[PDB]
Amino acid sequence: GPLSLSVDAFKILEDPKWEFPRKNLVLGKTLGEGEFGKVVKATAFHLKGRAGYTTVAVKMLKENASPSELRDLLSEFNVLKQVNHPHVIKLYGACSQDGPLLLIVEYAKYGSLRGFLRESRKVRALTMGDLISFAWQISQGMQYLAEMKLVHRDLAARNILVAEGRKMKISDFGLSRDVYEEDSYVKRSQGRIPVKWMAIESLFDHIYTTQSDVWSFGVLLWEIVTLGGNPYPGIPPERLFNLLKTGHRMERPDNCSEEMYRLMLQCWKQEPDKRPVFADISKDLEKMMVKRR
Amino acid sequence: GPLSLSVDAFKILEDPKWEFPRKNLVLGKTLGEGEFGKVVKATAFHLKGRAGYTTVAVKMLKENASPSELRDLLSEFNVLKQVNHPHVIKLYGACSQDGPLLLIVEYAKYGSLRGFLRESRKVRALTMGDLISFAWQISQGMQYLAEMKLVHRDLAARNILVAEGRKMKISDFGLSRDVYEEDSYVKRSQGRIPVKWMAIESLFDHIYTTQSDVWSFGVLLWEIVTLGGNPYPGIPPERLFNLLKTGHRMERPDNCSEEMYRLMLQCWKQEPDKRPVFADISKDLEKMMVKRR
Ligand SMILES: Nc1ncnc2c1ncn2[C@@H]1O[C@H](CO)[C@@H](O)[C@H]1O
Ligand SMILES: Nc1ncnc2c1ncn2[C@@H]1O[C@H](CO)[C@@H](O)[C@H]1O
Repeated sequence: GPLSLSVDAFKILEDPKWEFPRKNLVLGKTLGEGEFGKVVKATAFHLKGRAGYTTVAVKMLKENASPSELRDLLSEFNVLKQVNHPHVIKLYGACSQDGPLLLIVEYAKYGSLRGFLRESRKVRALTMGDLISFAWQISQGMQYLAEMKLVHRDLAARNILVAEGRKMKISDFGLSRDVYEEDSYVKRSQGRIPVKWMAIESLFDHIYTTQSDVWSFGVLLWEIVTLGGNPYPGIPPERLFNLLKTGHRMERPDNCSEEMYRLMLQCWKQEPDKRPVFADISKDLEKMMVKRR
Repeated sequence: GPLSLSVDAFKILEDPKWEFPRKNLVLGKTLGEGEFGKVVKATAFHLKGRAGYTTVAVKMLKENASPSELRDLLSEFNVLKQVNHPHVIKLYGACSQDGPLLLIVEYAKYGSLRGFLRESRKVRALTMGDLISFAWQISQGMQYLAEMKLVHRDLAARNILVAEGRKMKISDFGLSRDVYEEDSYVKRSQGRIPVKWMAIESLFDHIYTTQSDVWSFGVLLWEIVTLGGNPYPGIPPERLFNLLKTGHRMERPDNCSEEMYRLMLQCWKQEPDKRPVFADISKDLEKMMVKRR
């Protein structure tokens, strides 16, 4: 089927640009379980011309992996090899021969944005300026992907990494799709994306575009302002069908300006063409930044 | 889409036979995460005519549930309401109004078969007679499902429960499908079943029938004889495409008779029509049982 064709090609085709000697990689502790497997911390000897050891993260499958998870790991490789942006996590290499498939990616010293924020306090002291900075960085990375006609489909604070210098890195591309041809991606079966982050047309009609990524960015903006809060708090996920279709949205959270909340609401308009594009969002966030000084 | 139609019907249609008052249910500790959500231990007051409290298990979604997981919870309800067999876990009720969707099911005091076996020793002392008994009980439950034209699709020791009296209960029906019409179920997208338990035609061609459940039962038979061992040990899941197609199978494990291993191999024939049916499997297991006395 499609996956056996992909697996075989991946193993057969050995892009020297990407293949890395397993004997030069040492795996350490588990950093998490992501969308399709586990991520561990690792170190890589003489990676990409760099002398000595480089600390990296490695994405791999678990023993009980399903075909869906394997597909997602290959999808993530296929996308990450094509993109390069200061706010998108970097692919360094892969191991595809003589052992389990491993992706070698940039290590983000602070982990996920949601973890980073939940460990902080609003005044780790983070100001509203810091939060707006985080959001803007993410919007920049998404402008780039959107220009590349890539839809991420799972934008959420758990899928943003926080690197050296508190720099945002969009990550977890296993579910991301190319929409160059048709400007949308449609999935006939049910999504494997949490209900509370999907745009209304994704949830009901299974349609994904850069405008549904904008809806998810609105939910991410709410996670940022609440320092890692849980969206639609106390609302069971299955109630989101009725809640969204009858025009309800999350309320303005505590320490959130009127301007920032209006931006979330515009991201959550029912009609996708009425939502901002990422270029608009970055502009809104820049303006809030300079107004605050 | 299909899921919003299902959700709405489930909430709207209130089969009095199944609906249970939330105020009569008390939830306790988490027993696990299953295929689509979490299972907790609970107690239910005046359940199904029974005086007083009854200990039960409750299946529910997590806050981050995807549409796939919600679909699977509804699928499980739809199937469990139709089946009744001493080796299939029982549905007692559901809560579908004024709060999160909850399925109320029979509590199995010993948990999963895989956990039960890994806590045991071969001589908890379990004899080969006990192990064969477990396998037979499971085969009986699968004969019944197969006669009902239901394919389970995720038969594995983690999805068998061990009740009072060490009685097997097949469980986790979220992925199970009706094949009354066509005698197969085909899934166009990738499966969410661990690669190491799927039949070769399920893995490559996405075809599921009662004969692919027979293949998975062979892997379950291997888990039983190894007291909870991990299938294809040390073999990455993505290598199973090449391994199975070139005709390789698991080796005979340590404390396993020649007859029992031949039964596993017959379950794993490449051609589904050459595998035994569950009625044959039960007969093989009964004969091994009486031969041992
Ligand atoms: N590249 C990475 N660098 C650091 N931690 C990571 C990386 N990718 C994933 N993680 C961690 O693994 C978890 C699962 O995605 C994340 O929440 C984060 O904690
Ligand atoms: N009906 C049940 N009774 C008892 N434990 C259960 C039940 N369903 C699931 N579990 C537990 O939850 C885990 C997840 O399925 C199982 O491994 C088992 O430990």
